[PDB]
Amino acid sequence: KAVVIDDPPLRQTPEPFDEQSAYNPQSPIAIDFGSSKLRAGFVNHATPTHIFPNALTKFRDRKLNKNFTFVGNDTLLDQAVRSQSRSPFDGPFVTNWNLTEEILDYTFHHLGVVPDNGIPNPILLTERLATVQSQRTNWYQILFETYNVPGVTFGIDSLFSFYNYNPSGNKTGLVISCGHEDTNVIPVVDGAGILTDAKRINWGGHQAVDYLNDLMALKYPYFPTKMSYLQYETMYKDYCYVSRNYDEDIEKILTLENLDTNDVVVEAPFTYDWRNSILHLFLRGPRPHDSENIHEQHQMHLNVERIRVPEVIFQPTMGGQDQAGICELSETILLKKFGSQPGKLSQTSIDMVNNVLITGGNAKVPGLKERIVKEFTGFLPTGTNITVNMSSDPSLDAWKGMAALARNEEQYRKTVISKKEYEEYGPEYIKEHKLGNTKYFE
Amino acid sequence: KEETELIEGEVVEIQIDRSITGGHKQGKLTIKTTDMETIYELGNKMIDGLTKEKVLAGDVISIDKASGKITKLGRSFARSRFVQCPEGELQKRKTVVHTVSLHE
Amino acid sequence: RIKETKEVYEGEVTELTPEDAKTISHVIVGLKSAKGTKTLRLDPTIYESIQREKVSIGDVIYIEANTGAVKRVGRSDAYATEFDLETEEYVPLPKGEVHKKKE
Amino acid sequence: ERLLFLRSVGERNEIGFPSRFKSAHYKKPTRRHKSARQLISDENKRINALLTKANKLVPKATYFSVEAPPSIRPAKKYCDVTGLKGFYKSPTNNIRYHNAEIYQLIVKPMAPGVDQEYLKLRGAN
Repeated sequence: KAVVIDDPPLRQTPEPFDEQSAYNPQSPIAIDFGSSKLRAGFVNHATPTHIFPNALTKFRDRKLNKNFTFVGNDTLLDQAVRSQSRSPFDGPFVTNWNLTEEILDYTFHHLGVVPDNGIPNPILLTERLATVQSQRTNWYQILFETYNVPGVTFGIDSLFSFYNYNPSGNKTGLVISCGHEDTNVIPVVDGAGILTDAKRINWGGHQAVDYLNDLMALKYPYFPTKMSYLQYETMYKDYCYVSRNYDEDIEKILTLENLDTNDVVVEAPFTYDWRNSILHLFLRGPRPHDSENIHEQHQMHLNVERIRVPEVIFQPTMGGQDQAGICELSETILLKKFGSQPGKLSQTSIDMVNNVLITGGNAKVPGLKERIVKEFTGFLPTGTNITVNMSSDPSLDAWKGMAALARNEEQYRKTVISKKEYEEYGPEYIKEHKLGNTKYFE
Repeated sequence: KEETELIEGEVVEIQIDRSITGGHKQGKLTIKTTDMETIYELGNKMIDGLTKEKVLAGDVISIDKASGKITKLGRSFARSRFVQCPEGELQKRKTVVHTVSLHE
Repeated sequence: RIKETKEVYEGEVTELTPEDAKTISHVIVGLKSAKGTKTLRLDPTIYESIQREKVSIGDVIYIEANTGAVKRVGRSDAYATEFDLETEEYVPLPKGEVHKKKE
Repeated sequence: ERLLFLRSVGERNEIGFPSRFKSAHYKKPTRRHKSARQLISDENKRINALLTKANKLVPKATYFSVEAPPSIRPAKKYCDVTGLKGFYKSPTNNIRYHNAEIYQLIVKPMAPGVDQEYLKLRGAN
């Protein structure tokens, strides 16, 4: 049969707000400022309380003549208000800040906070790796001026995931982060991220969904129905997996014995022989094609792209980026840096190999861990013990890193920026700790 | 029974490029059949194998990649021996059946 | 009846760095297979036999430890797209270990 | 009954201009557009200005150094239509293709302007 795909169903119930009686002005607030989703909550719980997409709408009511505002899960109430959702993020940075300020007001209201003269709670926050300082300057200008915050900490979400899975703060491992807009490989030595050797690949989930959109508009140019971003998102989430060997899987995926099991057909919503044709098997699969059928004219065949869309993070040159993959950067880090001659591993290299951690929201693709393990046995000396760990939900480990850092009171004060340091040092001053950024200069 | 992958078509045009010192040789070869046409980027040993046993335009040749032996089949029917242009795919996996006596 | 042991290294060459003591004292060869990599010190006679087969970086080779014979299988598949047309055959990586022991 | 339901979520989440959360002193500045492409350019202008100032102590960490370097191993060639292994490249429009059937069905009768958006996926335009 042919399955059908629609937009995801809307939320029947809106997001509730926390009780105001349980508020205290001493507990910090941990906010993960992610491009795809926003996670926030109080530190005393292990799991975050509020998770919603990072979007806002200025809904206008004709009979009221007012500009109503729907944020996050409030946008999951109408199809028109879901289609009009605008994210504050443009790429890997933040462009406009009024949307961010109104979103911050919304999540301050919904957390059950009764503040006066600004927010009385310290703020945990995320910052991207090697961020242009205009973004952190505007973050200071929001927080320390408008929100009257006592203390704000900056860090990287992958290092916070490493702290969550290694609470001692003195471990050594390799962090691979698969985010929405970038892919990062950061080595950690003695609990501190060596940011002079971290690497970034300009690819994420958004670029993979856009790759699927361009491929699918290319394969069938005469398709009548236009489908949205969410439909490409759900067939990316549903029928994409990482091949164990790409150079072997390509040469047999058009064989007739392979499309009997490894072919999925979906349907757009609306209301001499072909056995030797490679193009017919690529377009309409292993079945005969009825060109006069209305239902068969609304069908989408996924045979090659299931292993081709998630593969771009290993070969970035397919996506148009002249960068190396995760395997090549990991090989360079573990075999040519940190005092490791190629063919003779150092102790730091062995300790980094033994604690490889995968995190991020794009790590849910099946077959990623086994493929990474196979490559890691590929370029390492024989008998080297390789351990690769991945949580059940790697999209939430950064907030648990916030909770684990703010619970641990000893090294918490090494990262807090108070108001006094902000006024005395100005806005261009970086707290050089383990979980945060570093100075641009020596 | 053994199988060997072969390339056989008609040569359209050949470029040989030399540097200022001539240390590095770059080349491009355009070869076609009755069903397709393609352009190949040549390495150094392909360039030395085509300069030796001189191949011009309109020449029908057979190229073995794994052994480096190239044979001229003839000349194409182009007035502007004479062999017709090959057909089908340029890169054919062909099976040859060998018979060898025990004395050999 | 003689009882002998066959010892074979095979795989893709990753490092071939000779050094002089001109006379070379030793060469160090790094071999790579699908189950890991392994580096070896070599005597200069096997370096001469390596130079006999015109072995460069990326060639899958065959070294017998006791006899010292060197056989060049061919270039690896990872370097098969350096040119669109070349006179070099391409073989895949060995799926087993580099070290093999047999009585 | 449906159009009246969003009004309830509207009056539940309304915040007035005297906002209860931000501080008493506002001094809200004017905001430019500040597009995403512009930020990297003004960043490299800034570190280039600082490098020319310091040259006439030496920095090592910049935004070029974090970005992943290009690969050393040769890349894999793939068909631009099917995504299979690309053996041949057409000499007219430089589009890789798998076999003869794909060539005669797609590459030869193609309209112009579609070859650039073919090569856009791997960025070869």
